[PDB]
Amino acid sequence: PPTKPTKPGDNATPEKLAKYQADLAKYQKDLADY
Repeated sequence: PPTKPTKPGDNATPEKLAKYQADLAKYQKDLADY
């Protein structure tokens, strides 16, 4: 099972949240593959 993003997705800068969104995007992809 894909590793769930440990990065802050609640309280973080918009830029850093975007990075979280990119990771979460990867997670969704790998999750779908799972």
